[PDB]
Amino acid sequence: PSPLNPGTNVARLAEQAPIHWVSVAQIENSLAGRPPMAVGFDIDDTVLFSSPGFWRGKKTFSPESEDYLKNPVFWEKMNNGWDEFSIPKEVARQLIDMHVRRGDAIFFVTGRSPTKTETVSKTLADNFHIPATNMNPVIFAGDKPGQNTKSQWLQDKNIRIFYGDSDNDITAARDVGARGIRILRASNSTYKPLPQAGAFGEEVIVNSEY
Amino acid sequence: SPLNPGTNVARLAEQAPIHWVSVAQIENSLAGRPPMAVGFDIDDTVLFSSPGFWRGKKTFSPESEDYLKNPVFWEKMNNGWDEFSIPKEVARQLIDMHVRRGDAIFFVTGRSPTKTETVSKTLADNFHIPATNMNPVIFAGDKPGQNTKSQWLQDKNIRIFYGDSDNDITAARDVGARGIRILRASNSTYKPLPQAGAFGEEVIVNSEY
Amino acid sequence: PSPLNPGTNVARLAEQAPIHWVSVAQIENSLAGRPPMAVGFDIDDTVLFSSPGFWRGKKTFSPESEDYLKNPVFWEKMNNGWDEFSIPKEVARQLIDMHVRRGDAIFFVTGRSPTKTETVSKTLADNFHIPATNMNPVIFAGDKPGQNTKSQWLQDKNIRIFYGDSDNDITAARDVGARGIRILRASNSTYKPLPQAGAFGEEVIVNSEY
Amino acid sequence: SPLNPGTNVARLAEQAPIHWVSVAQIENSLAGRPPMAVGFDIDDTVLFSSPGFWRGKKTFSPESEDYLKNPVFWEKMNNGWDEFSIPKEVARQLIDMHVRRGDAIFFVTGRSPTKTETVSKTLADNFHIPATNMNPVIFAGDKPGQNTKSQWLQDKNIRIFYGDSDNDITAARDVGARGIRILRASNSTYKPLPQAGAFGEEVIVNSEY
Ligand SMILES: Nc1ncnc2c1ncn2[C@@H]1O[C@@H](CO)[C@H](O)[C@@H]1O
Ligand SMILES: Nc1ncnc2c1ncn2[C@@H]1O[C@@H](CO)[C@H](O)[C@@H]1O
Ligand SMILES: Nc1ncnc2c1ncn2[C@@H]1O[C@@H](CO)[C@H](O)[C@@H]1O
Ligand SMILES: Nc1ncnc2c1ncn2[C@@H]1O[C@@H](CO)[C@H](O)[C@@H]1O
Ligand SMILES: [Mg+2]
Ligand SMILES: [Mg+2]
Ligand SMILES: [Mg+2]
Ligand SMILES: [Mg+2]
Repeated sequence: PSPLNPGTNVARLAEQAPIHWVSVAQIENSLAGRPPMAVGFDIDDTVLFSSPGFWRGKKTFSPESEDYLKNPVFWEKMNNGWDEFSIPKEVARQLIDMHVRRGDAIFFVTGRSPTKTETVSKTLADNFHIPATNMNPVIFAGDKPGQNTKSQWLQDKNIRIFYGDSDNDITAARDVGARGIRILRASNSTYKPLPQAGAFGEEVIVNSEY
Repeated sequence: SPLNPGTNVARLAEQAPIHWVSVAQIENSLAGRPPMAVGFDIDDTVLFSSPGFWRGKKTFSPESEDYLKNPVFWEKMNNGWDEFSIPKEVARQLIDMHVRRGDAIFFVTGRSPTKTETVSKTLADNFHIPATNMNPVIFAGDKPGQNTKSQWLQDKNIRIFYGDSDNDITAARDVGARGIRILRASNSTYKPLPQAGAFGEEVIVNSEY
Repeated sequence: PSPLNPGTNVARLAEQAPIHWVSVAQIENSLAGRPPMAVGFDIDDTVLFSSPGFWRGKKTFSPESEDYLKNPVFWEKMNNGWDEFSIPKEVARQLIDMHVRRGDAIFFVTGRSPTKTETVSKTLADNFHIPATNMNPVIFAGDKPGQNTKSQWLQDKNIRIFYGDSDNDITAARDVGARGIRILRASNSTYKPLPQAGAFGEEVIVNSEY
Repeated sequence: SPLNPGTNVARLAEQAPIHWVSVAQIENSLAGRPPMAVGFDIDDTVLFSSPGFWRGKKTFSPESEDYLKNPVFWEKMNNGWDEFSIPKEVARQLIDMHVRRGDAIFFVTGRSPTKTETVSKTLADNFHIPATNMNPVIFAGDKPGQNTKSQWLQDKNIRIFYGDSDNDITAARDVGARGIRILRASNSTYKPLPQAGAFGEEVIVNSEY
């Protein structure tokens, strides 16, 4: 593929996709005067670059397949310490700080498989300096027996804004009437392909890959 | 920081004056050249290793950068924490191309030497480096005020050296090798990011991942 | 099966099994003048009453079978923190203190299934106050791929005394010409039936059930 | 502490003057008697619960027994740490026998009350106590110079009370109930062990497990 010297032109150089880009400050401004409310965040590639653990999981539990994601031992390790090697995202630092400034209730809603113990809530509160009153234990959402879905949890907790990188984060928000705001998945994530951020006409946060 | 800073089309089209290259263009520039020794930095060149460096910082020096001079950290980093390091696609392509050429592959890292190391095995395994092309990782260390890599480039007759940092490129310059820059990922915990192209060197496109 | 009122007689009351009972002091006296040597301990029901974790494992993973002992999640949990609920044995405190007095090297050799990480070595060193120079990482012995057997390890480490509660601990010692010394398995252990301590003519430590 | 203390056959045959009984004997003594309320202590009576207490001591007060007055400990102990508690065989036999009689089964524990508790669920589950025979655990607490259980035994009209500690037996004595002692296991972390039989009460044989 690729010609050796493909070149370019200035129309291509300056070309922008029609996406509603926003900054943290602009989101904050859009909420000016609104009292404390509930908001939520996806975890993986939204607030934590957790590919280090998923990568190690792939290699360890299914080097020749994709079954690690349904492997209960993987989930034990991933939810009880491998996030010490996850890299918090600066965009999430700024968003979480902004929502703490607002006095908002902060929820983390994940599609990770649940384990009876998890240290992810502690990692999140500690790394993002989340006070107790704003912090809530991580919600493991899904379809399994005993679970409620992501959208059901958004309704139950009256979450008004949901931040995430995956198309299903945005559509979960859409489905319940919440404001879904997209964060860019880092290009060195092992979760591929990358989503088409902005493809629902949703806001996308600038520079949110790191 | 304005709330609404805006932009303009001069800024949108603006290019820094960088000699961008692709792996294919590098390979083309070597057509007909017989096998040679080539070298690679490790951290943010072939591995996204910030997971272990970040863990190390929190564990060994949460308030300082002392961890980087700490042998207890280096033992961890060099004997298993690279299981969390993520191979870069650019390095897969470069190493495949140079192996296909019959080149000798060397790794010259600023990491400090330890009593044992499993990094050489991690690299040969993950990048599918044939035993004949593979060489044990060279742990050159890092001392303020000196390029600790230059001598090793001389020792191994390395003709092209790939790296993300300024000292990788200037080590190449020092010995008259061809220094080629890889972009450090923006989610690296080694900040600030270097200015790729700062010495007029070639910089590989799309090399952050 | 028993009569409602079985009664007894004084021959039965005074009856003793022909067992070579020893105390920690007697063992120490038997080694007097001998320079530092390697000694080894089994873990379960020898130095730790670990039935709490094994019991939780059985209820959790196989209420109606022994499959929990092959369950990889059980072993992850049992070897990486469930021994916080294991009760150190007083006999092992006294034995380990005695071997540290002698300057002996101390080894723990276990047939627990191996996991990539384990916190058992730390729990043992911490609870039994074992100095660094005497302590050695727990050896997971068995016949899984890559492993060597208990007896092979006693030979490799030149272990001269091996303490344990199970028949296989004593015969491992006998097979390599080491001195195998029996600890009583507590009657509330979930590992049943209880072994016949003394069935090989070996020394059995008094009061060693706790 | 002689190296070689020795023994003699008077010592070998010596018996403490204890009214030992079996579950079968207790059952026989109740034959034909209508359903009644009976009660059990929990700790070292029906559950070997030292795993949670030992974990608590280490977590909350490694130097003292201050953790026993710590409501943060009680929350942990009463809402999941009994997953590590080992049901006693004597209690299986006694509870089965009393359920078979149609008796009401109460648990009166010295543990402190908490906001929530899953101990009742653990007991009904482990001992297969039918819903009709089960009653929610009574958390009587423990205060110096008080028998906190006596009034509960009277309140619930408990006619036989099983327990390992002196307060279990004297609580029965206080209200005219039949107090029956179970042996505390020698590997309990609650020491010293009680003198079973110290009030002339029945003591169940082989009841340490
Ligand atoms: N966090 C994750 N969640 C779901 N799938 C993942 C994750 N990380 C990696 N994978 C998947 O495994 C790989 C299989 O191609 C895909 O790239 C996909 O990313
Ligand atoms: N934050 C950091 N600072 C310095 N070096 C780091 C950092 N993270 C990873 N490294 C790696 O450790 C150093 C060893 O010299 C190399 O510079 C390499 O980039
Ligand atoms: N309850 C139990 N049943 C069977 N084995 C046990 C139990 N508790 C400890 N073990 C033993 O401990 C481990 C160490 O050999 C082995 O799996 C062995 O089974
Ligand atoms: N190891 C223990 N130490 C003290 N109390 C315990 C223990 N295990 C259970 N308990 C219960 O908790 C105490 C609360 O008063 C009672 O003494 C009761 O026995
Ligand atoms: Mg995500
Ligand atoms: Mg580098
Ligand atoms: Mg054993
Ligand atoms: Mg009790």
